[PDB]
Amino acid sequence: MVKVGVNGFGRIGRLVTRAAICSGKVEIVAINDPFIDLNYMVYMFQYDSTHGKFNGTVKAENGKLVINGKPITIFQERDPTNIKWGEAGAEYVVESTGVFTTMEKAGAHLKGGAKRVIISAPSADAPMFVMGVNHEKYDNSLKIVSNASCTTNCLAPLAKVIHDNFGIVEGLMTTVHAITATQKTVDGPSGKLWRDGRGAAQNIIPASTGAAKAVGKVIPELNGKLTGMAFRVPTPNVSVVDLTCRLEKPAKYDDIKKVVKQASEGPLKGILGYTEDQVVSCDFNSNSHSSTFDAGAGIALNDNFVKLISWYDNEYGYSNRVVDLMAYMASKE
Amino acid sequence: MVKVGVNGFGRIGRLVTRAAICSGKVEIVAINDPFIDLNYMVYMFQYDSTHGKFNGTVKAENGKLVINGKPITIFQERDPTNIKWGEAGAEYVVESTGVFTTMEKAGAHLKGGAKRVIISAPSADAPMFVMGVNHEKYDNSLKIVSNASCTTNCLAPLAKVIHDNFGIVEGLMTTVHAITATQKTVDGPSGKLWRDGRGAAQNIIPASTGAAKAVGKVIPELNGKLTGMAFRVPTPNVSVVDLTCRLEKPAKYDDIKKVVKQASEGPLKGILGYTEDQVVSCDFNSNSHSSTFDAGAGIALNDNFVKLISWYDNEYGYSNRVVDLMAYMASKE
Amino acid sequence: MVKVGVNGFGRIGRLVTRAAICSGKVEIVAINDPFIDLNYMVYMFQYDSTHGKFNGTVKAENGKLVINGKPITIFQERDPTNIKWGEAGAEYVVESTGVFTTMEKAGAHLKGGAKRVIISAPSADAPMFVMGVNHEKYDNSLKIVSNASCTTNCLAPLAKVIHDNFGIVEGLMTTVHAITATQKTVDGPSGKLWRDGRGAAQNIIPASTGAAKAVGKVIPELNGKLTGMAFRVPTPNVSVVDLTCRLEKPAKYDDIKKVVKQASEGPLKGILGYTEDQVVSCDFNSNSHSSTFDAGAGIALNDNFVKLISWYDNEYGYSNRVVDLMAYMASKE
Amino acid sequence: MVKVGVNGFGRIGRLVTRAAICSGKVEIVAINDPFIDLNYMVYMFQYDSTHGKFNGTVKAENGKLVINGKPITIFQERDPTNIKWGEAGAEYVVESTGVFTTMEKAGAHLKGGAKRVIISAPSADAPMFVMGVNHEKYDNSLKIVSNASCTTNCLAPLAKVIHDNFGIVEGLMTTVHAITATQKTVDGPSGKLWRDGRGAAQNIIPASTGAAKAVGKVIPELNGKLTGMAFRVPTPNVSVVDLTCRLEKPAKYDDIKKVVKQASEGPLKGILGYTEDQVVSCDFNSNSHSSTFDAGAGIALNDNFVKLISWYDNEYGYSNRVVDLMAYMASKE
Ligand SMILES: NC(=O)c1ccc[n+]([C@@H]2O[C@H](COP(=O)([O-])OP(=O)(O)OC[C@H]3O[C@@H](n4cnc5c(N)ncnc54)[C@H](O)[C@@H]3O)[C@@H](O)[C@H]2O)c1
Ligand SMILES: NC(=O)c1ccc[n+]([C@@H]2O[C@H](COP(=O)([O-])OP(=O)(O)OC[C@H]3O[C@@H](n4cnc5c(N)ncnc54)[C@H](O)[C@@H]3O)[C@@H](O)[C@H]2O)c1
Ligand SMILES: NC(=O)c1ccc[n+]([C@@H]2O[C@H](COP(=O)([O-])OP(=O)(O)OC[C@H]3O[C@@H](n4cnc5c(N)ncnc54)[C@H](O)[C@@H]3O)[C@@H](O)[C@H]2O)c1
Ligand SMILES: NC(=O)c1ccc[n+]([C@@H]2O[C@H](COP(=O)([O-])OP(=O)(O)OC[C@H]3O[C@@H](n4cnc5c(N)ncnc54)[C@H](O)[C@@H]3O)[C@@H](O)[C@H]2O)c1
Repeated sequence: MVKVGVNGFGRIGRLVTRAAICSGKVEIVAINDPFIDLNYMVYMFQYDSTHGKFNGTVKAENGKLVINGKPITIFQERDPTNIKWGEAGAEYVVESTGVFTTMEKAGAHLKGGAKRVIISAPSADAPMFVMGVNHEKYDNSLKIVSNASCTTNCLAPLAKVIHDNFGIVEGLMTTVHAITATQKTVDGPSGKLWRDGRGAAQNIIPASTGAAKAVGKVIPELNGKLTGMAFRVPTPNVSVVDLTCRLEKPAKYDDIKKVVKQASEGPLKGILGYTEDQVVSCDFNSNSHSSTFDAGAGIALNDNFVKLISWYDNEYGYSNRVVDLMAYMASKE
Repeated sequence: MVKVGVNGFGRIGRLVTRAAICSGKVEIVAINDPFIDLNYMVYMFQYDSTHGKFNGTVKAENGKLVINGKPITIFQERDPTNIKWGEAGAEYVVESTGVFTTMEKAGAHLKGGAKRVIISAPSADAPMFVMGVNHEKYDNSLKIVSNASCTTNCLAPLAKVIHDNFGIVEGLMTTVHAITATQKTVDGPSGKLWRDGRGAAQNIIPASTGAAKAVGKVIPELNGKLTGMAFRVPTPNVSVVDLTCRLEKPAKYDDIKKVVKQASEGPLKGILGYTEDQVVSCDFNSNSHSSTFDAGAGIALNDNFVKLISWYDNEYGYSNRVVDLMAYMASKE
Repeated sequence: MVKVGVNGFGRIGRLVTRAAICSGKVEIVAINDPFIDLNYMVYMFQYDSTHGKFNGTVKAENGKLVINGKPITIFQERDPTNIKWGEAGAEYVVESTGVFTTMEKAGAHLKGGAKRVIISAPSADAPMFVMGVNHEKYDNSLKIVSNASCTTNCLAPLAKVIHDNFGIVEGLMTTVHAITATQKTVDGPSGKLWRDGRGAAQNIIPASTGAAKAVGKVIPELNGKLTGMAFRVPTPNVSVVDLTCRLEKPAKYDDIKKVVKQASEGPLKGILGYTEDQVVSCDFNSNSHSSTFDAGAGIALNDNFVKLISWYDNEYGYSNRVVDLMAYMASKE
Repeated sequence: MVKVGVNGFGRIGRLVTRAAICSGKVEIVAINDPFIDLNYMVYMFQYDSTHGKFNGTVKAENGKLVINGKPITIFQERDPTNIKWGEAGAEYVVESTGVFTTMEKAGAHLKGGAKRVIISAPSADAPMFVMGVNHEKYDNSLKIVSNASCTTNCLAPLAKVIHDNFGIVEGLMTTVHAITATQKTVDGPSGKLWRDGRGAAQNIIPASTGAAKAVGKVIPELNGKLTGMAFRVPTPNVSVVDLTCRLEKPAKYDDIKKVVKQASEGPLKGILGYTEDQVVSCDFNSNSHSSTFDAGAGIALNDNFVKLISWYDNEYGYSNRVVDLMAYMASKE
């Protein structure tokens, strides 16, 4: 059971902890967040507006955060170099602050005795992995890796299946995406991204994303064949992917449904989901899949030009794939 | 100006009333709504959560709705065949109830001596017109007419410019659409449309729309080449079109911007807009355009495959177009 | 194990069904709702935007809704006298349609062979009971009863503790309350409650409520000493009571906290809760208490004039009280 | 017109600017905000999610922000001691950052040449003024003043009228308050105000407020007779006070209505409003009154115990009062 420290006890940091506890695939032994002290951590982890009260016990005791009788070391460092992950026993580190996405910044945890670091975001230079799509290309020389973005984890498993069976000539993706922490309650300053500063609950907000091009990194055959953009809308969680693509081989929509469902029951089970029910976004709150294909929502213009819809819990789905990737990395040591 | 009766004093009926008064192109003289009495019509027309309090006077005076000194006859009839449009002097009738959208049902208004009917919705069998696209196909023999859907009025002006300049081989459309009256505040019964019954402000809700199909009706050359679907999101008003289309002729994104903005400054002024600002949805509330191209939000994959974004105030833009079509129909008499 | 039919498979009817199964205190055998056919009930019972996917199996089998392997008879009657509650073995009927709240109208269920009716709302003439306050005044001569309102089940337990210990001279209550099914997604017609027609997700909407007055009926010593009003605010669920009362005997706040906490762990356990944590409304979603005293949110002016705050899940708290009352009435036959 | 410099170009800062231009009572000549450069200021002033687009011109030219052709000097300083207000002609400074609310901190603008400072918020030690209530107590020796909070500006005009006619023995106040910039879009860190950290659009959030107590500063006869608390709710703007008070002299609700209405038509014109319509909060967006009595929402228990209800646009009503106070101060020089 690989021991894990979390840097950044935010949405992703706390839900990784819930998924680590829930699945037992990894063990959280240390947490670091300079803006959330140990008593505050008890509160932030126990109560959750989106995913509900934690089902379990959580207390502060002898300076450690004790969750289900298991004590966790709490640090309060702003500079990742000064965290002593080694003496806390943390071998792997989840880099879920949002501000250390480069190998040089993420490498700071290796000074502290961490063995490897998993950035919970896309990186400019760290190798990116998507469970079920290219994770087997991880090898032990990579001490710093990225689990990509939540959108790419929705789009790449779907894209994998469509391209393997039919061939994607080209594709454009829109993601209608839930609100996140970088947004603003009311019109306010947002530096380089003026749209993101506008009132979160008031607006549909266009945003730029590299998540679709990133699919070309996890699936090299799709390099230069996909891009896309995003709309942020006033919901607290759960997001949807809309992939308009042009297929090489003609495929009836029922054929797309059969290979996607088949893949959801086989090698991609737990990653790629399939449904034909009249779902809406709240039906995926706390759903641990990366991607759930929505058979009824999509629509074909003809056998070579289709629009495919897939849901994802950007918070809890992505957190479960951070856990899965660390479990798999542990298994290749 | 032609004298108009309004059947259904809902979102569209009251905003069509506002658009007439504001523009002065047509004159409301009569209104029918069996679920809203005269005093309640003073309240619902005066106050508006989305567009604000009406700027002007509105009162109940001796059985008439008096707006800025002008009296409007009020009817309370469930069956359109019993509305006495002639007596009130109403020559055209805007059918905006949502429940009389076929030729046979909307024709009931001619028994009451109205001369023409304009259905504020798509119709299965009435001729469909869109200002700036095919409205010069209207002729005086058509007594029952559809102004199509808000989404069709957004997409068809943009498609027209693109198809005229580069050729649309095929296109798939998504509209992120604000909430409407057919939705529910909490999970509740929704007849044949299960997703529509789910809590409106809690969910992204996939939905069908034939708006993209209906462009093939106002632009016959694109018949069979466009379809799409919708996402209902939790905002009060303003919607956005997301069109992914294949072009015949290679088009750089700068060339698309230029022909669209050229269209907006010329023959499609007031109908198709153009902006390069970092807009969000609220910036189009109470905007009277049919469609506003967002130059920074869209994205090209290559010279023949692009995604184009266009905003539309689904309430007030559409209502202005109903007015415009009636003024145009009037000028043809 | 009393057998129960549900009239009205809405918010309350489906959470009463859920609470019945989850608690085991009563057995649902019959459900009637002319607007939800059998396949639609599978869908509406299984997916819930507010409370999540039902944790168990639900399917349609041989004309029966089969929940956790137990089949339930489905009726589709609009007139209650045509429901054959007797043949389906329903002994008690939960009247949760919102449109049969008086004794003459709710008595229609006795024609079909039901032996008692529990109206899931206030009633003009049927006797009202609140669990933990006055439920022991129920006796076997009463075949039509009302379980009052959600707000009354929150207010009455707190008001009982405060009054039994310090005497309430007079009190005024505001409840800040979540969206309910009678509200509209956008400004639309609302019969005689005009403010209720305005866009639910955009507005704070003042509203009348007889809940505070009704406490005088379940606590007769408080007759004519309490009234109040409501604000409907854009949340899907969970409401809060804000009670401002004059006391007879001087009471410092910490003494009010002490006796309320003591009540919450004694005879009002499971009905009246108590907390000192920094809670907000989502921390009570799917909470089964009638009323949770919020220690840190209240405030006193002096020892005789205080502002008391209590949270309640207006959907799930109330539905459990319906189930609890029917188990109590069954035990007394 | 006194020349005014604005420190903090946020909700209040920008809307004070709008109000100043719309009313012509003071002139804006300088703005300081180190987190919004010139070109971004053009965008943030031009577009407003809550209040609509600026009706007028705004552009950047020669390093100045030019609004309706008049040039405004732009500083980018984090320490108010370094702002050269005097050189830019700014004689009064609106301190609207939220981080310099004491006299020792707000006095920092005096070293730059400003003559007086108006803190846009409550202050621990600066004299507070509420227009229409105690503004005549201002005199020219006062160089650092406070315009109190939005809520105090709503409560004090009403309290004044009620107290001058009937005598307030004691009162308790709840404000149902819209979201502000200090809150979070999702559950995040919030110092020692833990509840303020929870998802703003997801929750009813109880919060402390000094507003009712502050009424005792602007109306000394009521010192120590008022307190209360707050509920933050998911609306972008407009708030409501709920004052529960005991009266000394008996007052039937009609008498309360009558004196509030005559105050709103006389001395408190433009500050205290009166309405009997079925209003909801959106009906007060961009309303410039401090406080609008809602006659139909309130309720009396008896002739000495009553609950009074008053709306306020916390953004624009407060902003207009900052302009009114500065104009009144300028008339006194
Ligand atoms: N849907 C999502 O929320 C989502 C999904 C996928 C990926 N991500 C990404 O994961 C990362 C975390 O995202 P999040 O949503 O949890 O944001 P968040 O704001 O909720 O959490 C960020 C945390 O970083 C903490 N932190 C710890 N050390 C810090 C330090 N030295 N400096 C600054 N902050 C420090 C902060 O206190 C804060 O709690 C981001 O890169 C994000 O883009 C987010
Ligand atoms: N809201 C939009 O964005 C939009 C845009 C374009 C087109 N439309 C279409 O316009 C039509 C009306 O839409 P809406 O949003 O205004 O719905 P709405 O519910 O707001 O208005 C419907 C009105 O019709 C009244 N009504 C019901 N039955 C009636 C009857 N027999 N006779 C007369 N009046 C009756 C209702 O009381 C109500 O006031 C629909 O077909 C809609 O699809 C809507
Ligand atoms: N939602 C709450 O928080 C809450 C709390 C306490 C009490 N109540 C009361 O419970 C009752 C139901 O409330 P709700 O929120 O579930 O409303 P709802 O609209 O969600 O459900 C009402 C159900 O009744 C069905 N129905 C309508 N007419 C019917 C008829 N003749 N016969 C059988 N079924 C019919 C409807 O299809 C609908 O499903 C109301 O009186 C309400 O005041 C509601
Ligand atoms: N928002 C309301 O409803 C309301 C109403 C009445 C009073 N107030 C009070 O007015 C003040 C402004 O609050 P707000 O939320 O509307 O504004 P805000 O949070 O939207 O912006 C405040 C501005 O201060 C800027 N700023 C300028 N100089 C600064 C400096 N040295 N350091 C830090 N920031 C600087 C920041 O960029 C920011 O834009 C607060 O004290 C508030 O309590 C607010």
